[PDB]
Amino acid sequence: TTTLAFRFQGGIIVAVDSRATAGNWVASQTVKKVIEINPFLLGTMAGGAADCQFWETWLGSQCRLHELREKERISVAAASKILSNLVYQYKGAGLSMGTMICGYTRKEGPTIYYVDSDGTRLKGDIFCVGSGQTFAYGVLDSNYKWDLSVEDALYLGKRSILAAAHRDAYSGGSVNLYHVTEDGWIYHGNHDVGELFWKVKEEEGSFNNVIG
Amino acid sequence: TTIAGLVFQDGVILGADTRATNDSVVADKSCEKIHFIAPKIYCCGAGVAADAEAVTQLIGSNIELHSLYTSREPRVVSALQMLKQHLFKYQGHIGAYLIVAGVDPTGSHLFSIHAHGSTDVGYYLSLGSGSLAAMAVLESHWKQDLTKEEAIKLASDAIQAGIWNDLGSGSNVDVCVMEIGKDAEYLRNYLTPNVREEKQKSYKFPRGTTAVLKESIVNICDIQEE
Amino acid sequence: SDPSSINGGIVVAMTGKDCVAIACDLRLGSQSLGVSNKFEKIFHYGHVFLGITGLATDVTTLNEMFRYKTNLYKLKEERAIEPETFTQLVSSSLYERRFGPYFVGPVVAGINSKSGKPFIAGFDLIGCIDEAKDFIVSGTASDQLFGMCESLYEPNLEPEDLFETISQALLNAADRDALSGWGAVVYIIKKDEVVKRYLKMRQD
Amino acid sequence: MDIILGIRVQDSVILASSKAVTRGISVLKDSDDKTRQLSPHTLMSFAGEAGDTVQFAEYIQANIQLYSIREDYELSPQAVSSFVRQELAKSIRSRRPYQVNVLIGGYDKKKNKPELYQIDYLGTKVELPYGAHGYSGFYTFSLLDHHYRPDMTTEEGLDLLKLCVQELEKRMPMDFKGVIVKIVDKDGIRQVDDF
Amino acid sequence: MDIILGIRVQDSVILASSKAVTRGISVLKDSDDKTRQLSPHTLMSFAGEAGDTVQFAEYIQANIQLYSIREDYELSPQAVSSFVRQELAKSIRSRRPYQVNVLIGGYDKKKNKPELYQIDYLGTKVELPYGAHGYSGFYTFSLLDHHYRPDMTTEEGLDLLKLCVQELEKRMPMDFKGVIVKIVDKDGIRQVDDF
Amino acid sequence: TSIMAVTFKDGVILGADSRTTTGAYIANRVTDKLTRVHDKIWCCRSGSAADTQAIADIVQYHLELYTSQYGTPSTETAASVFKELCYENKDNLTAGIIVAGYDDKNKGEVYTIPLGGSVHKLPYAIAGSGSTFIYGYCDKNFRENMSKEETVDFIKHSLSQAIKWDGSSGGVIRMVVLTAAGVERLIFYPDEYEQL
Amino acid sequence: TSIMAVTFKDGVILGADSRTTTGAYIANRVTDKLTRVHDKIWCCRSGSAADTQAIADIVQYHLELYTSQYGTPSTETAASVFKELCYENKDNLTAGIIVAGYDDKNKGEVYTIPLGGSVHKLPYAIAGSGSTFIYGYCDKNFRENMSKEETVDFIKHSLSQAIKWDGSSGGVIRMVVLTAAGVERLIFYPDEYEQL
Amino acid sequence: TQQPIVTGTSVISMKYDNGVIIAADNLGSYGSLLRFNGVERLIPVGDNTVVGISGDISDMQHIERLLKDLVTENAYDNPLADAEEALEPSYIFEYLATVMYQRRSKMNPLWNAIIVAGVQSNGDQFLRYVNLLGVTYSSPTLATGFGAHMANPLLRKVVDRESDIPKTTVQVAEEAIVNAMRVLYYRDARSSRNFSLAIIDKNTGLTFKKNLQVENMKWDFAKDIKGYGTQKI
Amino acid sequence: QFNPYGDNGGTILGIAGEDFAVLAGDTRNITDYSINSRYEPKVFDCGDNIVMSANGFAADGDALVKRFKNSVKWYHFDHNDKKLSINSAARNIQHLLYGKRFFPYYVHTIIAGLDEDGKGAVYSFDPVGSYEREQCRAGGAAASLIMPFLDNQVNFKNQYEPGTNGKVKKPLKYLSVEEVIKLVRDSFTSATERHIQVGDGLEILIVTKDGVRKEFYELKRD
Ligand SMILES: *[C@@H](CS(C)(=O)=O)[C@H](Cc1ccc(CN)cc1)NC(=O)[C@@H](NC(=O)[C@H](CC(C)C)NC(=O)[C@@H](Cc1ccccc1)N=[N+]=[N-])[C@@H](C)O
Ligand SMILES: *[C@@H](CS(C)(=O)=O)[C@H](Cc1ccc(CN)cc1)NC(=O)[C@@H](NC(=O)[C@H](CC(C)C)NC(=O)[C@@H](Cc1ccccc1)N=[N+]=[N-])[C@@H](C)O
Ligand SMILES: [Mg+2]
Ligand SMILES: [Mg+2]
Ligand SMILES: [Mg+2]
Ligand SMILES: [Mg+2]
Repeated sequence: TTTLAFRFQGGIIVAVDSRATAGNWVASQTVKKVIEINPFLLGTMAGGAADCQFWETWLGSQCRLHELREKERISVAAASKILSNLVYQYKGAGLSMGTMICGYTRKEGPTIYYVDSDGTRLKGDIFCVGSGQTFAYGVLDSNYKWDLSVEDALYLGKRSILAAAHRDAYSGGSVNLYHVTEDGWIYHGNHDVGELFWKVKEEEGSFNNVIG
Repeated sequence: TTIAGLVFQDGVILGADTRATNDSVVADKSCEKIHFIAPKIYCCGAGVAADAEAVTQLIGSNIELHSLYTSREPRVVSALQMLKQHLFKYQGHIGAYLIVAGVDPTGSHLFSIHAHGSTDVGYYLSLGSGSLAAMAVLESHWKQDLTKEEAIKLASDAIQAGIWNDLGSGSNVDVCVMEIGKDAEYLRNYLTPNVREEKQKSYKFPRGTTAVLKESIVNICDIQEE
Repeated sequence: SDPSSINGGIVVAMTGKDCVAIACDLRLGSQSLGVSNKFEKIFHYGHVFLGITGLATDVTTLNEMFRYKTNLYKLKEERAIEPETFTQLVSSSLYERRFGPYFVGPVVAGINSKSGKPFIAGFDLIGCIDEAKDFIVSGTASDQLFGMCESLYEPNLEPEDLFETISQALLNAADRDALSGWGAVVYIIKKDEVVKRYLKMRQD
Repeated sequence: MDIILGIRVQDSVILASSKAVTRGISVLKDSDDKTRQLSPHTLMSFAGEAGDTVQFAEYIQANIQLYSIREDYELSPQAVSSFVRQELAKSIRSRRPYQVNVLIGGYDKKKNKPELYQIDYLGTKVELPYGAHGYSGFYTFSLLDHHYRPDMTTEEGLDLLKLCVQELEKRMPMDFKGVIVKIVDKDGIRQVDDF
Repeated sequence: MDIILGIRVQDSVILASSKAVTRGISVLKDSDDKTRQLSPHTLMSFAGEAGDTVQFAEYIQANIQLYSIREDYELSPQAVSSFVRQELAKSIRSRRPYQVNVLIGGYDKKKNKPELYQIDYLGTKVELPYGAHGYSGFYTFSLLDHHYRPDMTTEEGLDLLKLCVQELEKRMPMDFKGVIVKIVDKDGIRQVDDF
Repeated sequence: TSIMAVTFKDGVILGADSRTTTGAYIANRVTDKLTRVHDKIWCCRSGSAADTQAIADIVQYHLELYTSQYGTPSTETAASVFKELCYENKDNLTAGIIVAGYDDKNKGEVYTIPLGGSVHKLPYAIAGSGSTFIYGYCDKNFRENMSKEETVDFIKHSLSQAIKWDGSSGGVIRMVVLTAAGVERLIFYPDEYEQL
Repeated sequence: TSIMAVTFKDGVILGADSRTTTGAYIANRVTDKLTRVHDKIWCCRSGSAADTQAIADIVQYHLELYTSQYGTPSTETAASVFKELCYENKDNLTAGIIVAGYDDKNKGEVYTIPLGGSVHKLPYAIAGSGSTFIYGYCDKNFRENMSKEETVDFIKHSLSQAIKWDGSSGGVIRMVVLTAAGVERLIFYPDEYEQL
Repeated sequence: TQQPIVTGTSVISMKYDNGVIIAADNLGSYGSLLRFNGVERLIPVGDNTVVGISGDISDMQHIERLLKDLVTENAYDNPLADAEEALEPSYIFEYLATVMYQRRSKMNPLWNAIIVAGVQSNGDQFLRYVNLLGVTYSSPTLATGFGAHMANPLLRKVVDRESDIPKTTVQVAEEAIVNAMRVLYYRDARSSRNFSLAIIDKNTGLTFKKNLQVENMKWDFAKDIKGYGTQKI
Repeated sequence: QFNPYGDNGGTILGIAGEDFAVLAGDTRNITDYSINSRYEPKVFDCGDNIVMSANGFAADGDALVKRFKNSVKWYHFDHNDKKLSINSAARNIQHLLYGKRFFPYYVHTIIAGLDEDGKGAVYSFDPVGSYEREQCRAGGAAASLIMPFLDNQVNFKNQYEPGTNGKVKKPLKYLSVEEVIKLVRDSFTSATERHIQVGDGLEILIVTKDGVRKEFYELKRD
């Protein structure tokens, strides 16, 4: 599991891998680790598959109830805090979640909140979560600037997940990309690592450690 | 594993299934659990497979050297005594459970040996995870003065009981018949009740299906020479 | 903690018509961290091939040990060791470390130079021999390989067909194991020619 | 000991090794050299349990230096790494094993090639274009996967190494007090005094 | 959370708190403010177990802010610290205690005096001229014992605090990514943006 | 296991059940627990079968070598050799052995050697898991200088009760009679002893 | 502890030793383990003294309240109340109780309630640590429809052996006779029963 | 959570052409002590069902009372209690299976293995197993404890699959059960010679046989067995 | 200590076709090395053209299926006999499973049916209710043996067009019901050979627009 989200000039990039494991058994290569809470809100999933999927789906219901009651879109801060206050009630029971709540609102601008199952809630510009986080951080921190093109930022997020997919045994399958703007989130496709890796190797001239 | 031994009119017979396992997976569908010690002394093995194999081979080797030294046919009690003293020494850490049977100048014999070095004498015995299934059959049908034809039937039935009802046991039935005044006859794949059925499809691929990065010839010979 | 699944990797061997095939992945890791994508697990001593999965320090140590022993064998016997004899040598050498064993899953493959008979064998970490007509599997994705082999395999395959079968058995098994993959090698072995092929596979 | 990196470029091997020595609560030293010269063209960096690291390094150093005097000849990096691996592989089944991981960077004067070997405390040897031990690799391998080329110069190798150290200084929790960097090439071993 | 310091000088209280947030392997953030304003002249810094720290701080903040609206009056630092102590002392015999240590720095507008309270997760309260939680005090108290005077200016208090942070940056193993410093005086709370 | 040795006028009788269990499974229902270390020195074995067999085999070896050099050993001598093995290896053994033998000088003698490796010379002895249930019965019904037929009945009735209550005991009741006349083996089947 | 209840022609007799131990120390050498839950329904207690006293006190309360409403309870009813407490609180109790009583309709009845909280109606019952040593003796010597004098001798001889072999048992043998004639207490001292 | 104290061993059973047979010995063991020799572990419910129980005897006695109470409760306001609204084997089983699974789910199980044998209204054979975990299964032969390991192999030689049921008569089925009980007496250290057997037939109804004994026992070969290896005398 | 869980073995397999779906499972039920039953149905028709199996600990599996069947019944009562769609069934099963998050159902659950466009659908759940729609899924003891084979034969993984070097993948196709059943039968025959807990019989439930049909095949009984 490698998930990442970073803020830049043109909004937020969100990229995740698509692998789920039971120990060393690769259960799936086609898992969805991004939940579309609404047209302006995204949640990323790391840790327990069930815990994330259940509570982030529940979060979407709570975000919907907010906009029915208040006639207004829920803030990223408020949405992230509903989830963080929930997991905090369950603290010690053994929930396992590492998550990022990413969205745009007019009052906040583009915002990313890291939330996890031991109750931590952090606002920030860059986050990587999961067993492959360190690998993603390596690529991301080196080529990160505030003012990337949307095209370059989408590539960096994709490339950072690829880097982790390669090195981290528990990350892989495919890369799912999102871009969050003023107008909402936009899906930028599912990219199979088995085809992407070779494509990137040839075009970029990277991965010289590999027999190709 | 289902191994068994029983005596009949002028001999002793051993039986064994042919399944080797690693926890829940079947490693081998045709393995020989009836080990050779001497020409007319055989050993059914259960427990740790390497241990049962190693301990029978070692005692078989020492029995051969003893036989040469003494100019005599080896006795089953010698194999028994040597096996138990070895196993006792290691305090069960060699996890071999054995049924030893054979013919010698004293007569026909049938013993069992446990991993800690205890031995039993019996007219019919069974060991391994299928021992209870086998012993149920042996307790129902064994009698004194069995003919060879009845003995092979009963032994194979006892092993079959284990094959069908025990998950640890399976595949085929091996038998070894040791009769007085005759060559021991070893009957591997005596029964074959578990042949795999013909498959629905052939999964043979079109050639070039697999993507290949490099090819090279391996030099396996000594010295390419001038 | 479990030594046989720290480094990861797999070996599979198959028989065909007047040929054998042995294949392995190329990964070496420290649990989740991938370290090397060039760690070959198949070695050869004359015409006898040995694949070894398990703890990588023991894979290397045993290769060096069997090179040592087969070199001395050849000097004294004045001929290369045969697969049937080498199988017994592997078993002997593993069992002598019964109470402090090497954490490995060896696989012997080769053609007997005199009889021309294809031969494969597998072992547990303490030397119990599994001599198979059809195929042998080993490593962290052994369950996956058992499933692939048991359905894909048919007897008496020609060398170039057998290559496709063993390759597809390895590749699809490796892709369902976190600790295997990162490249693969397949040896096709005939009585007096051996072809080695590196496979293109997904690098995650 | 914490971070040890290695990178093999066109004509040299570069080893970077952290300076901090921490015993529990306090940082006792911030200028520790976690390396020994085994022969004029072979350098070994090391990290692991306190005491065992230096004891092992110096023991290897003495044996290689003894070989050099006896034969009036420098062992190849490959031969040294095989010797080191066997000592660790012997160690792991001892009463008390050496808990030491090493990188061996050497220039093979016969083949005119730099060579980098990574060996862990179990005796697990691998030849690599770039290597690390412990948690360092989790951050640095993804960078090196991206930026590495086999035909890089020594200056390009040092710039790529600065990028690795910056990433470690950003994302690792422990203050490892910077790195001592050493280059191994055809002319021998030298220390980059400003890094 | 790692290092939180406090120093009470002549006419103000200065709280310094580390910026790092580390979850195991990685440093997730390097700009974290480990403090909440409880009232206009009372600041509480905090450190302890993840989640519990902020949950507790914000819970105290809400209660003090509720008191302020109800009575149209600011509670004294002493009163706030006694409230906080009781909440922690109640907590320690709960099903799941708050693992949070705090410093409360406040300016008492009635007495015209700065006040620094140190309270640990058990509910152990002490008024001090200078205080710390966790391993910070092991390094910093000996300095403050040497250099502290009660009549120091705020600028002298900040220089003395730089000397504390430099010592921590030299001798502590963890990279705590520097400190956010805040001053509490008669005019309220302000952040020193360059430190 | 239920085992006993009883001295009487003409000599001594050893008695035992025939059940060997691995937990609740009966591994052998026709075990012979009465084992010969010398012509007229026998023993009853209880505890680990491996341990008691290993000991008995060593004692038989020692007494065979004793006989070659010094002539027939006393029952006391046999008990001493059993003791020496049991006591010196007490940390690695689970053996409870009753030694019984016939001299012409000393007549019938019984020695019991429990877990610790102590020796106790007694008129009769009982041991094994099933012995707990017959302490009362045996104490009330034992007399010194019984006849052969009385001693066979005493053992048969005793072990019948031990078998009845102990799950670890069962099968046939084997006995071995040791007198000047020689060595007699007796067997008694369930249909005989259960109806007592 | 050695306790037993034995039905006979005229009714039932309960018997017990008088020893209470804390480890190897004898805390009380003259304990009364025969306890009254109703006029002619008594019980013998074994296991935790606290637990068996607490249970017996509750049963006595229930049967007193039963008697006020519905008249004299049956022995079966008393056993059922004991069972209900023992079974429902099996996780927190260590109680092994024998219930014995005399009706005129049913005559002498004995119910045993072991650790689990099961009930077993029997002609006679034995329990406590010292009972293991007399299973053999009691099975061989018990007859149905014995006289009072025979049943007193049977209990006296039985508990004498239990006391002899069990360290946890000892002291005086107390007995309580339950017949149509009434309730008779008997006591037997060491100098009487040891020489049996 | 508890541990079983007084216990009952194997219950064995099988289907035959017109009904079902079930059997169980009369012993209540107290560990290795063969404490209670008169314990009935087959408990009939009406004239169409027999519930055979192994495991903890105090929990068995509780279940026995639940079934007795179930018959009472079914009779309440039920004019067809002895006809169309009588208790079926399937009803009795599903009740027990519900209880067993509920009790395990509160971490306080009834420490038993239960086989419900009977014949339904339409003449169909009913035979189903349930245990302390609430695990349930049906098969032409069923057995608990040691019976699973020793009786099933013997009974499966008579009825190996569903199609063998119509071919199996009551004499052949009872013979197989009685032989299996002898085998268990030879080999189970916590078994007894005395047992009860129940036949539930769709034509002849419920036949309950008490005080049966294992007979025709082979012990004679024991006399020739001497020592543990080398001993001749 | 009392252990509330057990392992009854078995293996199950769901495959989604173009206008159909299959859910297969072996009929063997085991504990440790004993066979409990050679024919104990594991795959159930739940109504509304949905088939379900919960493989693992059979008591938890039976409980879950029983609760879902009841959930279908109450969905009809509460929502005017509306057909429970396969996607709605799946979400309902997540909540059933997650309700016992801190005392889980020890089962791997698979359901099969048709989606609201008439296309074949398979859904698969972990023990605590994480789920995913899949084209292909094996669960239980021999899932590790069967899944790689299905990756290769159903989804055509690692298979390339011959002569294209290795740059055109074998194109994805829907399989016919006859082809799927051949792959199901060969998967279970293979799994029976190498896994001791798999055998006795194979029961396949096929779901089409016409309804739920059954097929049974013998497997090796050793
Ligand atoms: C990677 C997270 S990691 C290993 O920490 O880097 C992924 C992320 C992820 C996020 C969302 C989703 C949504 N479907 C999937 C994956 N997480 C995992 O792979 C976790 N895996 C699980 O939770 C798996 C999931 C199944 C589908 C393989 N399940 C289990 O690990 C256990 C659950 C279980 C619960 C009770 C009793 C027994 C088992 N089971 N199984 N089988 C991560 C934990 O690996
Ligand atoms: C049945 C034994 S049972 C199930 O206990 O009744 C068979 C008996 C047997 C005897 C001999 C031979 C061949 N000569 C085959 C079978 N035993 C087994 O199948 C054993 N299997 C093993 O021992 C396997 C064998 C390998 C070849 C699959 N080895 C292991 O399972 C373990 C062995 C091991 C044990 C202790 C320490 C290290 C290793 N290993 N691995 N890896 C029986 C164990 O199942
Ligand atoms: Mg990977
Ligand atoms: Mg892989
Ligand atoms: Mg008995
Ligand atoms: Mg099978």
